[PDB]
Amino acid sequence: GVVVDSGDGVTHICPVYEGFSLPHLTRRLDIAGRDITRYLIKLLLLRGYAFNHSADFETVRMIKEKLCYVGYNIEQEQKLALETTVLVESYTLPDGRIIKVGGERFEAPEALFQPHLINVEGVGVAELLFNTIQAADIDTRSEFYKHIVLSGGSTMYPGLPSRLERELKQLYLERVLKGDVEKLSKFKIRIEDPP
Amino acid sequence: AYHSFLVEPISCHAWNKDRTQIAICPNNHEVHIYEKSGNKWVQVHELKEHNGQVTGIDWAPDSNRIVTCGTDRNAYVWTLKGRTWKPTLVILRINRAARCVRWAPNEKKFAVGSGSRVISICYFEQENDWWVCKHIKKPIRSTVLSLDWHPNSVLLAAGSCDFKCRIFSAYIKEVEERPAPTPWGSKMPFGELMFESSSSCGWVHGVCFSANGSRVAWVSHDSTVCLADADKKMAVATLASETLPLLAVTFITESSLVAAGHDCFPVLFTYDSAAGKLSFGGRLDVPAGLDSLHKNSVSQISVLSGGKAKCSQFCTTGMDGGMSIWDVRSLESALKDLKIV
Amino acid sequence: ATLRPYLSAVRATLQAALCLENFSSQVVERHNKPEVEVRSSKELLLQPVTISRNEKEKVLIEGSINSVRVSIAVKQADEIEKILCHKFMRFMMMRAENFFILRRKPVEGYDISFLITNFHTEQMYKHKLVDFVIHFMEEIDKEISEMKLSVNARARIVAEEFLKNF
Amino acid sequence: PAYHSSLMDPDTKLIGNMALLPIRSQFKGPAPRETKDTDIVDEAIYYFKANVFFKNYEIKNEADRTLIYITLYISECLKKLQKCNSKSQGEKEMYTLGITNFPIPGEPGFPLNAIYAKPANKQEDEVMRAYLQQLRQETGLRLCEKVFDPQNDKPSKWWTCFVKRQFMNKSLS
Amino acid sequence: SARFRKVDVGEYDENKFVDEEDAGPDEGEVDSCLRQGNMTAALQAALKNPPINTKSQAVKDRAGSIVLKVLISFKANDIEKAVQSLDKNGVDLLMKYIYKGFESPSDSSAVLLQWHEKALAAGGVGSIVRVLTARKTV
Amino acid sequence: MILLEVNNRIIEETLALKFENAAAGNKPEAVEVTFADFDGVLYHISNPNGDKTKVMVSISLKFYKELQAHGADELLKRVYGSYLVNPESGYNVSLLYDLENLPASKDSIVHQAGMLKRNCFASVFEKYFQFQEEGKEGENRAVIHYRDDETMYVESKKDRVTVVFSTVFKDDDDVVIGKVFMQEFKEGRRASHTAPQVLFSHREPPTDAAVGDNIGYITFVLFPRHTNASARDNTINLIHTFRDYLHYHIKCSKAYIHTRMRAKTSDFLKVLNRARP
Amino acid sequence: AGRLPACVVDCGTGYTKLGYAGNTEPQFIIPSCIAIKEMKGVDDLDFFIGDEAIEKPTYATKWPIRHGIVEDWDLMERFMEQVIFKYLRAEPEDHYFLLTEPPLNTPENREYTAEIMFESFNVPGLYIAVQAVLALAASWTSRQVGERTLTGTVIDSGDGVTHVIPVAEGYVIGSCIKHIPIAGRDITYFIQQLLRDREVGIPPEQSLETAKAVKERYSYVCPDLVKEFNKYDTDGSKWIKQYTGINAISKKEFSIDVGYERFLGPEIFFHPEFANPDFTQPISEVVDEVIQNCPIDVRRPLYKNIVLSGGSTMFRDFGRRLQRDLKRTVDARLKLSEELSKPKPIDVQVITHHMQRYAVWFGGSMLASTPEFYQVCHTKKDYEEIGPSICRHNPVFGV
Ligand SMILES: COc1ccc(N2C(=O)CS[C@H]2c2cccc(Br)c2)c(OC)c1
Repeated sequence: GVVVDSGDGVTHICPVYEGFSLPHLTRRLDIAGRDITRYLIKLLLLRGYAFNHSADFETVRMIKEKLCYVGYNIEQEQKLALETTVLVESYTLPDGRIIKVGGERFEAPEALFQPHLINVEGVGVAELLFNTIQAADIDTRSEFYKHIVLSGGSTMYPGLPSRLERELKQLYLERVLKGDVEKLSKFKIRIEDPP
Repeated sequence: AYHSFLVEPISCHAWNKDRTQIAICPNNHEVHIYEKSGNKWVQVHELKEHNGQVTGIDWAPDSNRIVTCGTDRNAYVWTLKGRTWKPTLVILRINRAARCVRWAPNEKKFAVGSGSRVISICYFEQENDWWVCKHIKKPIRSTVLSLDWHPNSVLLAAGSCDFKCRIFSAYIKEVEERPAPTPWGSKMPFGELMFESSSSCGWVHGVCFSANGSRVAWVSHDSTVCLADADKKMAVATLASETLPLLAVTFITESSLVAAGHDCFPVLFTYDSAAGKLSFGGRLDVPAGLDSLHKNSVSQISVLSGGKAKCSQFCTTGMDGGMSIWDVRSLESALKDLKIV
Repeated sequence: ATLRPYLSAVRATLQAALCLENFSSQVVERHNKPEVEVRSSKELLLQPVTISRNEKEKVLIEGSINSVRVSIAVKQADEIEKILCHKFMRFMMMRAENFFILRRKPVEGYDISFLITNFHTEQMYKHKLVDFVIHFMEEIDKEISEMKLSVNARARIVAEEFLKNF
Repeated sequence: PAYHSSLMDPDTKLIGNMALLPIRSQFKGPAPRETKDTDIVDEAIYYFKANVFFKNYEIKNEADRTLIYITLYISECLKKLQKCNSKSQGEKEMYTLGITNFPIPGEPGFPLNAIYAKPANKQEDEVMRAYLQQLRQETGLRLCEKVFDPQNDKPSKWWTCFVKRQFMNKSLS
Repeated sequence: SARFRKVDVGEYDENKFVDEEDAGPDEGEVDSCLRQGNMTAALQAALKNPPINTKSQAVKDRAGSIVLKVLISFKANDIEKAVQSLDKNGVDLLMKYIYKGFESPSDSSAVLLQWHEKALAAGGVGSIVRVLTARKTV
Repeated sequence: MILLEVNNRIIEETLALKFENAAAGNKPEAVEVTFADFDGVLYHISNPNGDKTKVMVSISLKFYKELQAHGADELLKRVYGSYLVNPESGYNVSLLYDLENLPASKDSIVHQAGMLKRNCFASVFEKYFQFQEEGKEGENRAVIHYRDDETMYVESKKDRVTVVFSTVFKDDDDVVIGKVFMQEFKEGRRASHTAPQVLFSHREPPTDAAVGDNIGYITFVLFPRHTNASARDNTINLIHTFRDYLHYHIKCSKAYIHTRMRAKTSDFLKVLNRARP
Repeated sequence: AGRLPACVVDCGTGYTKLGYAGNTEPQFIIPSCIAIKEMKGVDDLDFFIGDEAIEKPTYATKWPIRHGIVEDWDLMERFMEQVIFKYLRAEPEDHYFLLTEPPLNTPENREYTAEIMFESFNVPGLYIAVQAVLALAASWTSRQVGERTLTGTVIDSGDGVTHVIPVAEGYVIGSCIKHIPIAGRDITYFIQQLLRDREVGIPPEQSLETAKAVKERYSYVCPDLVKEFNKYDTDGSKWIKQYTGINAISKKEFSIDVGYERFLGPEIFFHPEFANPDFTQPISEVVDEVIQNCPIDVRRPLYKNIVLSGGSTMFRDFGRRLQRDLKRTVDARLKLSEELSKPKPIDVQVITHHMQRYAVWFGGSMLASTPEFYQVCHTKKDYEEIGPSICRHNPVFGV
């Protein structure tokens, strides 16, 4: 299976066959922990809160860690942020001031799925996994897709697994099924979330 | 007899054998165990391990083990190691939130309805020294709200968001012996679908098995109460309520049902097996801004003493943070016209 | 005239529709969301209903396992009420974060919309929330008339104070 | 910060914890004999108008204890001297006010007991009672050839004003 | 690349929900009892055989108006009487219809607010709850 | 403040502070001030050549030409005499004040300097008032484009003089409120009959005076009792501040409604928050 | 930039400074108050602001701009009607506006401000500047800096309270702001008190005034207290000034000698314990502290650019005193890092410039004159499509 390990350092999609790993297939993504904390900062600014990059990082890490999550259907996560107040949660800063967080809860992690949002070139963890697996002997495929294990502090975002399973189910229906809907029902992807 | 443990809802509760302690989830990610000292309640335990909101608790009387299901998709079995409780992770193999749990009468296994649209059945294998589970999947097309084992630790009632009340078989041969015939049927292989209500309305908030297990009743969101008699060809009797939906139900005798819910007060229904016809027995909570004991919706009701056969004391809890305790006899003396069974 | 029968009918329905509970998502690992909003699980959504007073006034109630969405169509006979109602509704929506059962934008075809979730019915006597929405339908029409008189009351004082200095 | 004394010598005798600082004077007392122009009593009078305004004063030397004593006393003279009518008259008021025995360390009434050490026996109690009155006398008169305007019968209102202010909010009274 | 997302893979997810879908009162007997000063009969007339299953809107819309027409043709001090000559099944259906007539405001939405009031005393708040829960309405 | 002041505070307070310093005998301060006034007016106050003892106050009106063609220059000289001088490069009119040669009672030169802007308009009204007071009819009408997109049309007749503004309410909203105010004006003769009859017209003028969703034609009608010399000055002080008065009040309403909506919503936030336990 | 200039409003604790941009000083400077009658008819309009409102007979005098308790929008809105249609006589629909806001002003307020400016007044443009920053820009004028920047420690001291504020590249390191319970009001009371214990015959009412007048006419910051008292007690003629006022009652003239208080007043800034039991920390320490609770990497660029701002920074030699004090603290520190080993000397520099009294309004005047201002400024259209939300962020510009 493939260990999609991502922490405060960097993202890695390292495949593993029967024995050990196959380095020729393991890839990297330039979007880890620190990279999502910042995009949050730069996101809380456009909202009315100016935190000092080199002095509030630690305080914004916790904010992310505490209220950040992976949206599933971004088009629907937007109507919730714009059309209603259900995503808005309060958060007390160390000095006592009480701020708010909303859309920027799911937007900050969305970088993993759209690197450009933080001006970085790639295709984003999901569209990266799909490629790392098609780049393997078709007869070693079924295994991988059936076995994708998430590890690393940056993989615990609420809804992360359900997104991948949707991203992949998307990349498949198009780039491996050429858009034939009547056969997606056969695509089985098991992304486990080992505690 | 009301007592408030808090103003936030009580998620679920589960008393021990003696009824000397009560375990509750204070809308929290944990379970609080209260013991009684005199006429004062006193928290004695804090079960912390879940990483999500606890959705169900069940206490195994004789073995004295607690089982809890969270939204973190996990389930833990709590064992009292002398002074404090240690949990043990039980992998239910699901991808959504656990929604409710129940230990089987034999305490050899527990069920776990869930969002993955599948019930889970777990048992311990002293061979490898850990729990394991098999899933009852079809024909479950939605989230599973409530569960209630049959006295024989094999049949299982289930109410789900797809509008159906169903009886299954959780027959796990690896821990119990072949099941004996039941009016529900003689064919009882694992996951077998014995019964299924025929309604397309209301979600099934709660399901209950009779004392002798040949009668099952459930409450739907269409403000109806239902009872299916296994000794009448599984013929189902239905009562169209005139108030808000009930979320909980239990038998207090073989022909008596007590259900609480969004009207915040417990009521009584009586099944007349003769005509296979349910009927409204009246309100049992009789006299913020409410004239009911509980202030918010009552969401769980259990039998405290006298089993479902001849219940003497039952208890209810709701979203108002309050836990009540009723006396079936006292209520009969307060209402002349209260005709139980 | 036709006001009490209208509100009393909307009060009933607001009572029927406001029975809900916490519900994790079937669709997303560890997400909780107003099902009447996202709408990705039809079985969890109740039938939408409408209470109408005349051809212009009406309420829209859309229930769900864990949330209700109420949309009111306020009264407006002339153009001054129309802009008054409009500036007023937008005034509140802009402050929706403090008026937590209020929805930032209306629902196509309605002047204002509430979004009551289980976390609300959990933290507040739901029989009151049903009062407050009826108390709102009552107070927003009274306020729109005060404003309408306020404007005229001053439109005249302002014309006489000028026209009299010649 | 507040003004500290600089008379601390690598070998200055000590009465209790207070520095037994040399002074030039003709009153009797254990006070040594000064050879230099100014003494701790001058230094105290020079810094008074400043120090008096301070609530907090750090004791750095056994020397500051004295400076603090003299200062507190100075405000005592301005209390008295505030109501009189001549350099000749005050020259006498500062005689009595200087002979009277104000509460010393260890005694109830002498503020700052947490800073000053009580005499460790009857001898010290007599020495320290002497080396204090001696200072109340010298610092006593010296305050006159200052407070009073060259035009007698005039207590310079440029000292009269600090009568209502207490150093470190403490008072020998 | 941001093209593969334009498609909703959830549509075809085999683990989704779908109802088990698959015929209207007889005008004659309705208009017949109506035009005969027998409104309490007309009501029972319409309320018979609701198109609860007709997958068509044109059809369900037909019975809607027949009932809609029977309710509007009622006197003030006349509704209640005929509301009480209906079993819970009846009331529950009426209340279903009353919320249909609420979608065609027609100079009628004030008379319905009268019906609703009566049917509410008889059917209770539960008859409204069942209108919101029905997965097969008119 | 219901009516808008006519005197321009920065002009008066800037001069007054310079004269005051001149009288007291202090060494003169350098002064450079840019600022404006309603209807696209721009002002400048400076020391020509860097002569800190001389203070100029020039005004700029894009529509000066139109005014000039009606008596502006003439009237401006009668009023400011020797204080008037050659207009600064950028402005149409300039007043100069020697800090060494100030009158006895400065209070009236300061008062008239603040009336600068108003004085350039006084011309065109005083003109047509005369025509009427003589019977000289048929005279064409003045057409001042006081705003990029607004015009005032003055013109006399036998027994009445008519001023006609053609203003524009930006926000589609303001048009609505506006009509309320104008309705009261067209009925003002019920509280003061010896007052200017007023008329109104929506989107279309009563040439090619633009027609638009956001355009209106207020038409005052002055009578002798207002156009004569006994009145004249007062009538001009009002009539020329009108257009700005109307918008001033249409905005003051909106701000009032806000204070309402504030307290009303604070009410709602109370009932609401009392459903909590 | 069009033919008209942008309006610049700087609402402070006790004084609202306003005027048009480009000018080097505010056309008006008034008390941040408004008086009303305490509404049917047009009573909302029946009010007054600034000076014309300090003692209005049948009127109530408010002060809606306070570092202490909740803000009044009904009032703030009116106070702006006159700031616009009476003082600046500016057609709002034709000028862009530059308003200021205190540090930590919540994003919600901005939306309110903007709800007013755009919906009530219809300004076609708006930009919300942050005081502490403009004051930094205002210091570029200083001939002590020929190198711009928006990174520094702004020590603002008005009449109400003093704020030591750090700024890294145009952004207020909010989490490091420190307040000091010492400002004009305190220096006054203190001087007032020092006079009661010495002078005689000062009209109990005009008591405060004589003080406020002494403070503004003879007060200054000295290098040393013993040496100052010395000077005064020696060459008494050279220093003791004289004041004479007019008894508002017996319309008689009263005279007094202005003495010690001249230097003793501003001294409470460096020895707060002199007149405030609770506080005691010398303004120089507070500033040391604030830069220490700041990103190590940006401390030096904060020590070399301490920008004074506010009327109470004016006392002759305020900066010379602040800077010597700060340097002694900071240097003594690094001296022990050697007595425990020798670092690299820290460059402490306090900046004084001609525009300090109204630094904030100056910087906002200059910046609203540049073309770059009309760009990083939210417009009408932007508001009628994205709404209030936009005014939550205001792009820093200048550097
Ligand atoms: C205490 O009352 C006030 C409340 C808010 C503010 N402001 C803001 O919140 C945004 S900028 C400033 C302000 C300044 C002038 C007018 C208006 Br409206 C608003 C304000 O100016 C500091 C004062």
